[PDB]
Amino acid sequence: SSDNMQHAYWELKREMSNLHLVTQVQAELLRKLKTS
Amino acid sequence: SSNTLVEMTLGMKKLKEEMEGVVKELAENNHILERFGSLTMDGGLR
Repeated sequence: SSDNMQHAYWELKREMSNLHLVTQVQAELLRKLKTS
Repeated sequence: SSNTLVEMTLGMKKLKEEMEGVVKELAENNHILERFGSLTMDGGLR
């Protein structure tokens, strides 16, 4: 119904948070790599 | 607009699944970097 659209929307926003996080982990990782 | 709305719901479902796939691949890239990566003045594409 209208409810299932709200649920799909919520899950989509939820996944965006996971995308922000893995990107921030990658940023941190680049900062922490060995250099030479 | 129930025909356009059903496709919006399914569209949002598909986007979520695609995003999941990207997150998984970015995490795999991160794992490679965590184990083997370095930054060097003369690293890069050689």
